Amino acid sequence: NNKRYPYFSATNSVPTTSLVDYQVALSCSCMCNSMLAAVARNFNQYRGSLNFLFVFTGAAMVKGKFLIAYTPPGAGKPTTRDQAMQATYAIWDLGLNSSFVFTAPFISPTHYRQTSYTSAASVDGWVTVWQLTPLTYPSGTPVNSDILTLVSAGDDFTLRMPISPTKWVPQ
Amino acid sequence: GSDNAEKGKVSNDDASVDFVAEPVKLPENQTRVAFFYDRAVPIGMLRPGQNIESTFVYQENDLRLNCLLLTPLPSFCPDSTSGPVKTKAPVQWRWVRSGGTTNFPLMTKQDYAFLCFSPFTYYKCDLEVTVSALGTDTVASVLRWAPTGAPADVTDQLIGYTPSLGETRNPHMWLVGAGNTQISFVVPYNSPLSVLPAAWFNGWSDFGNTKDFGVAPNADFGRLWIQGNTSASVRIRYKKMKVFCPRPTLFFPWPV
Amino acid sequence: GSDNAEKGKVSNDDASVDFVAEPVKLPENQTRVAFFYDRAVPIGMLRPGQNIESTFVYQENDLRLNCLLLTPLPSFCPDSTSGPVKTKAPVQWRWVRSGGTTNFPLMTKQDYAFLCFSPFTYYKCDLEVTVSALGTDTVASVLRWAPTGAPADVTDQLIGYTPSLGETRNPHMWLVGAGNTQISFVVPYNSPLSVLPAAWFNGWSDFGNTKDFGVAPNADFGRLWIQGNTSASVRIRYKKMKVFCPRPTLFFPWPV
Amino acid sequence: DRVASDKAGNSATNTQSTVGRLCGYGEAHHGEHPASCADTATDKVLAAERYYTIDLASWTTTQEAFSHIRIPLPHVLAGEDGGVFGATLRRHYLCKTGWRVQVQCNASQFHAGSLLVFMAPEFYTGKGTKTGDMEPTDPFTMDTTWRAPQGAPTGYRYDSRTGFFAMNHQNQWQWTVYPHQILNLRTNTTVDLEVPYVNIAPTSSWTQHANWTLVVAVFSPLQYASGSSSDVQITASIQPVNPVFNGLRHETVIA
Amino acid sequence: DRVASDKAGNSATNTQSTVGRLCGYGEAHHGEHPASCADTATDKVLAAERYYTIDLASWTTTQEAFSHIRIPLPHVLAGEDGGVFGATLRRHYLCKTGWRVQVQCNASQFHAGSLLVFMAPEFYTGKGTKTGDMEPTDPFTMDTTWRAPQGAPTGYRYDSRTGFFAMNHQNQWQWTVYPHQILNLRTNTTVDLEVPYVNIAPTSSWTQHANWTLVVAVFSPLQYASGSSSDVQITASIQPVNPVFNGLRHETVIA
Amino acid sequence: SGNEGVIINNFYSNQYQNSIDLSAS
Amino acid sequence: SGNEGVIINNFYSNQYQNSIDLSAS
Repeated sequence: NNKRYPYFSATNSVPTTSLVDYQVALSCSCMCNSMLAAVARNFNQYRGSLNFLFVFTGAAMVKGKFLIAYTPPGAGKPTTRDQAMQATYAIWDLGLNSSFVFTAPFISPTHYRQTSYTSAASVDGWVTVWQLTPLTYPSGTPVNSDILTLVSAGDDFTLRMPISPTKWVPQ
Repeated sequence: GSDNAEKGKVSNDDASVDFVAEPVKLPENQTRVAFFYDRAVPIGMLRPGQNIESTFVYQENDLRLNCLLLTPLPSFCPDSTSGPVKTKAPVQWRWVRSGGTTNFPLMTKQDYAFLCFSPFTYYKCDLEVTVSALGTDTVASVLRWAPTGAPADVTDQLIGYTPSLGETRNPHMWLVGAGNTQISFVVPYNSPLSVLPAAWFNGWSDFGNTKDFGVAPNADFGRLWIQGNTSASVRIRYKKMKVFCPRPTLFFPWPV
Repeated sequence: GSDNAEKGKVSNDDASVDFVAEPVKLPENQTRVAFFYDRAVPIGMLRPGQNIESTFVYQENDLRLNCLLLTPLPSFCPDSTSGPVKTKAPVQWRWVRSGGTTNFPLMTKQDYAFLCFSPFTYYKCDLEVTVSALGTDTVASVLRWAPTGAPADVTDQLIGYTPSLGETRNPHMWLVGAGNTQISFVVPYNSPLSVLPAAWFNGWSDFGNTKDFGVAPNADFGRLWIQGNTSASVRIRYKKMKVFCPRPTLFFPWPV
Repeated sequence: DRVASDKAGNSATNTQSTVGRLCGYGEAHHGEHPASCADTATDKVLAAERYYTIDLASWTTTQEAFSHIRIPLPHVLAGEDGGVFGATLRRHYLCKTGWRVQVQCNASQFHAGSLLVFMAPEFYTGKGTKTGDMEPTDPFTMDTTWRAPQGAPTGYRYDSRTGFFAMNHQNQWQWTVYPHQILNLRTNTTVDLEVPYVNIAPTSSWTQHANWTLVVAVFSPLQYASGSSSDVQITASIQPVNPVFNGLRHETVIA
Repeated sequence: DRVASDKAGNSATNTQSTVGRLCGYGEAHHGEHPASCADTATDKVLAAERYYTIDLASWTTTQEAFSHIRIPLPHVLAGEDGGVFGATLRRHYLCKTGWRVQVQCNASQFHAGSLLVFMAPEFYTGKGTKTGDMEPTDPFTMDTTWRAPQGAPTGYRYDSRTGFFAMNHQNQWQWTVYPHQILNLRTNTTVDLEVPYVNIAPTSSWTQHANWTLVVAVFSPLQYASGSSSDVQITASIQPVNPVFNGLRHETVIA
Repeated sequence: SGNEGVIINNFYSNQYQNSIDLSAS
Repeated sequence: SGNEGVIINNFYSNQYQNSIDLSAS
């Protein structure tokens, strides 16, 4: 019904397609409202790592594994875990520790990248999240777990050339 | 890689952590509070209600005033159940408002940039003001300034055929003649307060707590009054700016 | 005298080599890339589509625009099977083109000098821009600049009776009054690219490789938007220029 | 200390319930060039030295003690899933490498069962008897369905007769003698193994020999009360340790 | 000293009439990793660092002064003929490399003619105007037939009109300003060239840019008396100098 | 620190050019 | 090196007057 959540859901299954997919691109919309993007839109170019933070809020009794990946351009965006697995990736295992910090590496032809979708090369690759193994659990446990999804600038990261965004009006 | 958001924070990584890679960082300064806000931006404009030879009087016209409030925040003739009281000096408003039916222009004056992007709770600085002529006629104009909280002294001409606004010990400016068209200057952080609210002041402005909630008193840089034959665009500039206690920025509309 | 061109090169002689003569060389510096390109040259002109008191809008008129692209290379409202789309900002073109039937003037804007003589594949530098008034009336004008790739923010007037172009944190200029007629300034090499293509970019501009072949992205120094009562001639100047990988210059017609 | 991560090029495995990394024959592939080849070897290809993570199987209550699946090497990574490694492998006569593997499989504290995950040299990977030639079928392909144990593990003859036994016999009662680890639902969701390079020769004509095999076998049957998550997969992250290539040529069409 | 050999991995060129190796911009690709990429690069792949020897063209008496053929890079070696190099290239977003080339062409002491063999950065390789889009055709493909010179080298417009000139203009009268050598039938049967890495950026999105071009052009027309061997080919040995790859991913389907 | 890049940047005394910073305690 | 011949040639600080040259590596 197209309304937003601070997270995404997973369950006792391995969805043939990806669970969520963020497009590494400050201009990009799922970030529309993050501090990162809010600051970035006031600057013309960027450089460095983006850090994607995931927090598992399902029940303690729940387990499972995810496959988070970053795919650079050139061969088109991945359509299967198998393909994604060929690019930059990391496996996220549920357990005692609740969260996971995933870094989308800054891999690029140019020392800098434009912060905005001003005309059209549209993107700098994608971040895709997949189930490696199903969320598994016992009877008496909520079958659908929610994973909080946050984003932020990584350590390497910088912005430059202060500018004005296309003016807007909150809804 | 692996961590725990619960504790209020997390490892702030770069590629080299989880992978056979490395830090690609380059030196860079342009992202600094001070440098960034240290550029000029329009907040409104001034339109003279009267000659350079007469007694000044508050005057509105198609949302234009012969006087303006020096603050980034939204301002206008004081609002009333029955409509904004236009026979008076502008004051700080608690929201932005369309001049009319369509969104623009705005009835209110303010630093739209600063509003759409003020990632902080409190700020302070000195204010550099620029007043630029919108017209092409040989100019004859007088400008009066005053610090937050000072008497408007919007009284009668003492000396006939001369500008009442010029009749003060306060800092005033006199501009006249072909080619002489812009006024520029800088004023000090002049508020009784230690720091200013970037957006909201979660309290009442009166001891009786009945009035103007959300607006801190004397939370501005004073004001401008104009008189003479020329209208002007008014811009402000944050000098040696400082900010405190980070907070959320203005919401941005999610794509349909 | 005797040699062998095959190997990729040959003895670079002076009279004294083959004959009872000698080197007549004198000191001389004026032939240096930097010094040489370090002089002003017109690339186009700006014509205001609207007042200093209104909302700016892309506007063309007899090949004249209220906005222009800062690049030596040819530019104009984007071309289309059905004709250049004039309701839009100029972009880089892949060839020069007559305004009409006879060769001149040109529909496109550019540094004709630099095109007829750019003995190199790549270049870089800072750009010094000069905007000179073509008319004699007391001027009232506003100029907005922005770095390559930045949002045009060609939105509506926020404050009535004032220039929309002036409503930005970006570097803007305000010129008004008798005798006040020219704008001069310098901008930094602001491109995401390490160096710029002096002529051609042997690749596609989109990942899908379907569009704009020969034109490198963000291969420019940003742009200018104008508003107000005055048209102006626009010239550029190569500051601290540097060139790389030598290549052939524009062909010259052999005498009939 | 049951929480661990392993990186390889642009890839990284991660686990919160590890029981350590069992290193077979107490040693690893060092990437030495083969004394049997005159040509300077192609080696150290970052793009080829990472974890290729793939699907192994679906574990169900139906599978019984010693049911198993066999994964042949390098073969299983010789095609598409092998990315740059498979691509380089396909263009060389000879390859010599070790393997580093992580087998993944999670359930819950209310589930019961256990797996034997191990690696064996020269282990039979043949699927069936090819009608006509008196030879096996698909030796070099990974099992796509669980394999039933032999009550009497006497192997497989191709002469269509029975009696005595075949050299491809594999006696499961002793499978724990191979380098291995046990994946026990109540203890851990992963196992970590590693093996050196072994073989009848200094380097390998891979095109025609699956010298190593990754085997996953069931020990105690999967069990769970009704309501408990019934869907349980087994995946794996496989990595070539210091692959070394020789005898460059036009490409072997695995395809 | 006109007799020379050059080895590269399992490949080796050889010539008995060389006139030396012209090294463009007086320097070579050192294989440095790009400061613009965070990921550790894949490099030094012996299997990929050799001479790929292929066919260029058939030179005939018909071809005239300045007729030529354009060979784009890396593109021409991005597919099958590129062996391991092309295979690795296809799986990476970015590539940064130099080129070392030997162009071959022999005739006899009784034959006349000469070629201009050279390398240029950002040189137009477009074949024709694509009917409909107002763009070029097959930019990244090597010329399969000699290209006629332009009497007035003003380039190629796509708007279907004529007048003035296009940015893809290339004035042959000055082609010798590019790093080059001359192949003169009476002097030598080979030319040896080498170029560094140059480009608008620290490394390249190769998939969409042919930053370097190898051009073979005729200077003085081929000539021979009747009876003299009439069949004359031009081949070439192309080698990637210190290729460096970044941004590993699923494979770009050049195919 | 801010957006000021002029050498001869004094003319007007410091204390006039800017609000005077002083610490209460 | 370029077409500039003025002695008092500073006024605006260097870093403001020109793009800052910096080497990636």
